[PDB]
Amino acid sequence: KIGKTLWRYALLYRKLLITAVLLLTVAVGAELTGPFIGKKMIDDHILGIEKTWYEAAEKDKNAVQFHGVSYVREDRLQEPVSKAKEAHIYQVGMAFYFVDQAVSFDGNRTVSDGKLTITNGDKSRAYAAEKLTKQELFQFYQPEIKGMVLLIALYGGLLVFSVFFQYGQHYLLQMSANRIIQKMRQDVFSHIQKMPIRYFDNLPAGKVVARITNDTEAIRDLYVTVLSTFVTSGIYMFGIFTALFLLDVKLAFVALAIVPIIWLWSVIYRRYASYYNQKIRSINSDINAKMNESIQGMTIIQAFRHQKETMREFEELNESHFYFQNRMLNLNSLMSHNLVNVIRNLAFVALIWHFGGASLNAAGIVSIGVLYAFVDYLNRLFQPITGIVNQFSKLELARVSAGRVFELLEEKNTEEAGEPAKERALGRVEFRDVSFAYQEGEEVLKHISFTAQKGETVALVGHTGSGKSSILNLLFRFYDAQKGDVLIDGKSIYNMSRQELRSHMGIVLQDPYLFSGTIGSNVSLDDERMTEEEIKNALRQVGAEPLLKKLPKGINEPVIEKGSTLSSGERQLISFARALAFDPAILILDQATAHIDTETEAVIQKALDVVKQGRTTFVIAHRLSTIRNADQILVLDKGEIVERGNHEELMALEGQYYQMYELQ
Amino acid sequence: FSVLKKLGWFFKAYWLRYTIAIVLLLAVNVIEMFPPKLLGNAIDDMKAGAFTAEGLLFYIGIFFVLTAAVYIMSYFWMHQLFGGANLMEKILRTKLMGHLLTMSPPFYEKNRTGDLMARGTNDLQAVSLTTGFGILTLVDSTMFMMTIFLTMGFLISWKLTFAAIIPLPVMAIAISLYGSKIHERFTEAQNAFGALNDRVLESVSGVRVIRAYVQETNDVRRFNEMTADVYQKNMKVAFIDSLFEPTVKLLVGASYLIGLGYGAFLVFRNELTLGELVSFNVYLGMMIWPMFAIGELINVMQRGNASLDRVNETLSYETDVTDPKQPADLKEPGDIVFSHVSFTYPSSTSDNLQDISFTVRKGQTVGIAGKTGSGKTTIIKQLLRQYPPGEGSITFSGVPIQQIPLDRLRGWIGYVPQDHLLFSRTVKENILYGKQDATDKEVQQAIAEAHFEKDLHMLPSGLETMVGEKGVALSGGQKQRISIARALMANPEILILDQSLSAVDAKTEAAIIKNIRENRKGKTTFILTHRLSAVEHADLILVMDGGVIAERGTHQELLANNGWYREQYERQQ
Ligand SMILES: CCOc1ccc(-c2nc3ccc(-c4nc5ccc(N6CCN(C)CC6)cc5[nH]4)cc3[nH]2)cc1
Ligand SMILES: CCOc1ccc(-c2nc3ccc(-c4nc5ccc(N6CCN(C)CC6)cc5[nH]4)cc3[nH]2)cc1
Ligand SMILES: Nc1ncnc2c1ncn2[C@@H]1O[C@H](COP(=O)(O)OP(=O)(O)OP(=O)(O)O)[C@@H](O)[C@H]1O
Ligand SMILES: Nc1ncnc2c1ncn2[C@@H]1O[C@H](COP(=O)(O)OP(=O)(O)OP(=O)(O)O)[C@@H](O)[C@H]1O
Repeated sequence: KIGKTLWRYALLYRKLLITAVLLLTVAVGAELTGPFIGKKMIDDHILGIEKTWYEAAEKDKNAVQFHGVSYVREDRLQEPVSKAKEAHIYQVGMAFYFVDQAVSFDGNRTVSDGKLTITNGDKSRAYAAEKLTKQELFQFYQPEIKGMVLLIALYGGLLVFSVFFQYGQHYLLQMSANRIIQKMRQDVFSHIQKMPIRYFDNLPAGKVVARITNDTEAIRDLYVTVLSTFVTSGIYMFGIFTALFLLDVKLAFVALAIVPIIWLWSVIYRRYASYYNQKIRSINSDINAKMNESIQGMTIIQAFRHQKETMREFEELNESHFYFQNRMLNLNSLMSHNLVNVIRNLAFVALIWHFGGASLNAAGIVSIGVLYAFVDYLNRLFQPITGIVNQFSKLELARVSAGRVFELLEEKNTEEAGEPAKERALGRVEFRDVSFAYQEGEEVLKHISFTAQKGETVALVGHTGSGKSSILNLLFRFYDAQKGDVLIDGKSIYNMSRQELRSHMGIVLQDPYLFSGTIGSNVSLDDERMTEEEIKNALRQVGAEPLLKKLPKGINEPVIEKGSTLSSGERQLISFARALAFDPAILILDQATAHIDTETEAVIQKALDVVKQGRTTFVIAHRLSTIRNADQILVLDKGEIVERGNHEELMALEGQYYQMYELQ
Repeated sequence: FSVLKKLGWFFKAYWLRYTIAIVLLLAVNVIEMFPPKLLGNAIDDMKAGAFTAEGLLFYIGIFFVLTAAVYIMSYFWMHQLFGGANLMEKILRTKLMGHLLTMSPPFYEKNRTGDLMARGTNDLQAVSLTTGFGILTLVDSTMFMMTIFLTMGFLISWKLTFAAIIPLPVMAIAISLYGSKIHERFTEAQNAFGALNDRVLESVSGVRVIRAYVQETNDVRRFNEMTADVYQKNMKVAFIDSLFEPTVKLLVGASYLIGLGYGAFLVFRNELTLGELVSFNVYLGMMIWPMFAIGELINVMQRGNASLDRVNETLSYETDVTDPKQPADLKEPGDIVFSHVSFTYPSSTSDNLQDISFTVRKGQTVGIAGKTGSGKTTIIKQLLRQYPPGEGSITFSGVPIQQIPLDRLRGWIGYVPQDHLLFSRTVKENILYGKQDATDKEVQQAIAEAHFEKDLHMLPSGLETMVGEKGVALSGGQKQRISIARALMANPEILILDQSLSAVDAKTEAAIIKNIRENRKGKTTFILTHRLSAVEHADLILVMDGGVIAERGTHQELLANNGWYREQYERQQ
């Protein structure tokens, strides 16, 4: 399946992924420690005054002076005196009131007539208290300052370690993704090179290139999604809930309600947004298609005045686009960020309710630090929810692209083999009962059989032009082992390796594709062995076909366009040059139908007079000069054989030569 | 900010939507300041002894009310703004298409199809992004940021506020810097990926050559491996992308830590409470998004200004030279005078001048012969009034060509171009393209006159069969016949055929020409074929060479004097 193969490629480079996850985990732990440090700083130091105090002799440094009386805190005690003037510093509104006497029990504190009255339910009890001045409160807050430049230092110290590891994990997840995609692109291209011509002849080049390049970018986005959005946030959320359960289990089990919420919202968003975004993408493609059809066919519209109806169709598509886009806007409004803000405010509600209930009875004294920690953690929790949800909605297109690639990778009937080039063939080609049905139903070749001689085999002609011709170029090597047999020098074509067949053949297409790079690179194709020999053959090329342009005075001219950058004739010159460079042992030239028959073709004719010096130069003799200058001629009757003879065809069937003279 | 001055027509037309949206947006940006301060007040009340369940119910109810208000108002401003954005995209698609429809070949000769189709996709999306998300980031960067700042200052503390906010502008400028560098390196890697795509397309298209000369597992594998190692230099992008999150985390964590520490020092000095400190950490979480939004607004408005300039360069900076300002004419009896007319396209500075002197009358079939590239199509292109008018004059039965109503004029001409282009529709709809009224029996007679109907009922799955966009059962002659049938279904006063007959041999096409000339019954017809068979039946024939009339007259005078006519008549057969 799709996910199985993605896991297969990801288990490769497992060291980088495991390193990334570990660095991530450390960074997450470090980053999430900070709010727990804030909890410590709140509940211990800033709320330590709320904790009980004792009176002891001023021997320890922890003890703090209060109007000449030294009071030491319970948590900070060394057990010198128990129940020795127990004291409470309760808070009445914005005024911390000192209660020297041992407070019996907490409650709703109120200050009346310079006396503190504490009420708990029905019962109430009063004590004497004195309002503290700013200085006194600060002095009592002094036995914490010393311990607050460790908590702060820890927060600072665990925030500059997390940062480096966070950089590390993001880089490693990236590196792992791009390396996996590198391996995937290399594997796909190697499998392309093994695959047959039939796959290319079915669909255009665009689908192939999309599978190699564009779909692999989609898979890169998938891997970065899964790793940086799902896995990262998953580990983050796990650590967050770990901390929340270490803080308050009862409230954390409320906070876990967000996970079913995310499940529900991401499921609904998928279910609807897949439909809406599919329709938007389809309609946008339809709109761009309408614009391209219009611009290409504007003159025809103007001629017949179809512009009003065309604009009506365009506005129909555009208004449907606007409808679906507005519906998706409604969904995203109700269910992307506004919902996050809702969840955030409701979380604050749950906090206020729970901690208010704590502020009732006597469980709300040390808990406000937990409130701060929850408030800090939940913002970290609700941030990536939108990213998770949107990427979950977007995963389906990436799974589609990945499946389209793994269809290509999992294809069978590959042409894998070696390339023996041990000896040069003589070129005694022959055929016996050769019948090849490319369309399985339709027979394209009907028992063709002819014996080419040892060189000077120039016998090829289409069925009066544009009939059953070019497929014979495909007959030898691209399609094989259907029926009949074909031999070269007394040995079978099918038994030999296909690269061994191609090791000595050389073909000029009807549309020679000029490769990128230099003209020397376009000819030699950057062959490693043929570096200096490319220049040695370039001497022969300039001697035979001189550089009339000669823009850089060498072979450094970069090829700019795919074909006919300089002239249509130069394309053929480069093609014949590439043919003569590799091997003149066997070669099949183009049909030259597309060419205009300018004077430059005469130079190509001279190149033919060079190129026919080689061994067994097949030529689809469409041109009159190619017909007359042929050593032998073989016109085919729809894959069958009319006859053989340069003059015998002229004698018997005068209409063929006359028709080719009329056409050419 | 400049682009918002340019789109004043859009905001003036839709002032109500944007006014309502900005009102709700400022209202909810004010209302978001209340939940954290209420939480802080609740903490301070809990710490205080006066806490009661009535306070709990009050804070809970107020939170629910503010929550629902923020959700509802959020939905409505999102709907209004982003509906305005999608609506601007609709309007600009409509404007661009209405411009392209009312624009002649010259504009396409200058501006390639790729650029115009790019304007319809990227530039409109950028402009719509500015009217939507751009306005939003302008609001959230200025008003939300300053509201957060002023609330943190007044309602909590000014010392804390100015201490804690010091790293956030550093975050803002760092985000702008990293965003710029990511854009540069992503452009570089995208260029590398484009190179990879070009090389793979070259290998795929030239796969026969890569197989023929044995470079299957030798050279193209090395090229794809090396270029994939170059596309692996998106690690240079990752080095900058991976500083985006940790820089933010570092600065924000420092801001939280400043807030915590200084708040814990101010609570010691009795300048703050715990709840105000907690509310500060909440507002610090609110404040992060604006500091991103500043950089995103800069990028968005710059890209939108560029896109709007690019759109208006076509829309506002182009106008067709075609203005029937005062039509006072009626359907003319084919006495069309070209006594002198001369012009060029912009492809030369009046050097390769086409320079013609001719006249025709109703029923005068005007065959036009010549070699390739020799002006034959150019004269009818001038008759079609696609380009601005040449020197001299073309006159229709007394009135010049320029004064004729353009719609009526272009409706007189039933024109079959050399490129039989189909619209990727059904054959019936392609034929009714000419006569866009409701279908009747005339379409069957019209396609029967084309002579392709005998093949159309059987071979291409009947009439209702998709053709175009690679269609089904394609053929150039069949497309030519469908084009001729389209022209016939238009029922033109003036028929023009440019090389449509050349696809099929002269044996059927000559009979088709004869049947057309029989059916028209004296309507004007122009024939432009490289062959001379159809031309032979023309009552008037002319031969052009180099954009100049070599000879003109009947077929007999050409066969006597013009050697090119007899020689080409003999060469084809
Ligand atoms: C053709 C159009 O196409 C669109 C293009 C972009 C977006 C779009 N992409 C976005 C990414 C993030 C945000 C966004 N992220 C936010 C984080 C916090 C906040 N708050 C909450 C609420 N208040 C009001 C402001 C601060 C708002 C936020 N808004 C909005 C976005 N809007 C929508 C439509
Ligand atoms: C520890 C403290 O807690 C944290 C709080 C917030 C973040 C945080 N880190 C972020 C990194 C990036 C973004 C963010 N990335 C964006 C990418 C694109 C865009 N827009 C949306 C769409 N439009 C069209 C283009 C620009 C906004 C974006 N906003 C938000 C971020 N929020 C990190 C820690
Ligand atoms: N992808 C394909 N699958 C099956 N058959 C194909 C395919 N491509 C071409 N052919 C065969 O090609 C035959 C004839 O046309 P071909 O493509 O050989 O060019 P042609 O018309 O002979 O022109 P040329 O003069 O250039 O050779 C058809 O019978 C057709 O079946
Ligand atoms: N739309 C155009 N824009 C620019 N130049 C043009 C345009 N149409 C024609 N030309 C110029 O005129 C040449 C072709 O002229 P024209 O089409 O009159 O020749 P033709 O022999 O009538 O062609 P055909 O008879 O095959 O249609 C072009 O190669 C070019 O130089």
